[PDB]
Amino acid sequence: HEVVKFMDVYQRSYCHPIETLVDIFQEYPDEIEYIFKPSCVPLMRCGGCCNDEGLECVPTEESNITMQIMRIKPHQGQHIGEMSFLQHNKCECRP
Amino acid sequence: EVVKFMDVYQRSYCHPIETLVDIFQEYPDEIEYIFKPSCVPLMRCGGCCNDEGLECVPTEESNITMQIMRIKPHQGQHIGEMSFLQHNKCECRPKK
Amino acid sequence: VSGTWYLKAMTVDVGALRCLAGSVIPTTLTTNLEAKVTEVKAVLSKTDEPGIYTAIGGIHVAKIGRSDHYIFYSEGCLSGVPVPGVWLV
Amino acid sequence: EEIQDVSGTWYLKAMTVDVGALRCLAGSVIPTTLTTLEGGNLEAKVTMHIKGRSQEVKAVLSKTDEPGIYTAIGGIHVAKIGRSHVKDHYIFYSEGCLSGVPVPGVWLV
Ligand SMILES: CCC/C=C/C[C@H]1C[C@H]1CCCCCCCCCC(=O)O
Ligand SMILES: CCC/C=C/C[C@H]1C[C@H]1CCCCCCCCCC(=O)O
Repeated sequence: HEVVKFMDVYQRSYCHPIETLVDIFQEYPDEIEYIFKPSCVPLMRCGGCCNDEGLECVPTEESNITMQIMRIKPHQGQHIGEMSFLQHNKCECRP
Repeated sequence: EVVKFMDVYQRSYCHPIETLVDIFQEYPDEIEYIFKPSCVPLMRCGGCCNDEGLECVPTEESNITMQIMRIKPHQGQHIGEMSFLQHNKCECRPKK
Repeated sequence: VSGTWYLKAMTVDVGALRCLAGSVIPTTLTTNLEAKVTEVKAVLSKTDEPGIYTAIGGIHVAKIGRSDHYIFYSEGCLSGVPVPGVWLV
Repeated sequence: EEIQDVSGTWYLKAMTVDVGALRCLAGSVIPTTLTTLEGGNLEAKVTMHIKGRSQEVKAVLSKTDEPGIYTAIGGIHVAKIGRSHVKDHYIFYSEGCLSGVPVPGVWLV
């Protein structure tokens, strides 16, 4: 359409879980000596806006998801292993 | 159930993804306004190039126009159409 | 409650207002439609009220949140320049 | 126009580097050359860097497994990185990479 109308913009931006591509080191910050492939993963996380400085968008339901990641210890060995990550399923704007 | 390696890799590789961006980041000289909503969904390059020497950046951009409530200090408010930049295509290229 | 509603009556001073909008969780929503939000009451219909809220225009209402949170704006908000209004939060 | 049907499962028939202790062969590559051989086998040349400076390795891959010298490596799974637009950028890994523990391997960059 020519323009995204106001209520559609509001609905699409308002606090909800959204696919976010997150660096594996952000979730496993002490595993910085490994190289991972891929180096980031797609995780549903609360995002968007609550449009009121009195409120933050925060999770109310979370789940864990396991993904196969190539974990490389350089000059040592490598393998695809399972890594667990936290996702968000439901969010709300809270004080 | 477990996400298989090739699926994770294909899903995470550098490409344009809907990203929620604060309008004040796009319109930093308009930080005296209040906008509702305060953030908008824009397709932006995201994900990984799986090589610390490469970065995921846009190769093609476009404009999208969105109705936003614009609350002007001491002058009232209205819905106004605001244009925003989107990424249509991305590449993995050298950092620096 | 989504759709266009036209204002029949509300417990508010329109004054110079042309742009009515906000984001609200109503206390009540009975039957026309009365809405109660703290307190403010308002009644609305799918039908018009000649020459009384006419500057404010129809009220467009949509539900927000993924499965009683509504956002709304008045037709009078649809101006190329800022107009007198309020944002009800 | 390019060689089609490279994505899928393939088995190593021959390779020009010693893959000794190796169990996990993987990488993300634009092949230097890819050739369809008479019979539907594929030959790949990839230009990499063994134990120092940079060399080109050839492999011949088949849709049929030969119970042979590459058994520890396992079947090679190949997929086009579809978000690398169109063309000839592939990701692959071998079955021997599926292990609870690190195993000897290479990642081609
Ligand atoms: C389902 C939700 C429908 C909501 C309808 C509420 C609309 C009827 C509007 C509510 C009116 C409140 C106006 C506040 C009073 C204006 C004066 C404020 C000021 O400028 O001083
Ligand atoms: C189009 C398919 C892309 C390639 C798929 C597999 C072909 C690359 C052949 C398979 C593995 C590549 C050779 C591995 C190099 C081993 C290096 C070991 C060493 O020199 O120490």
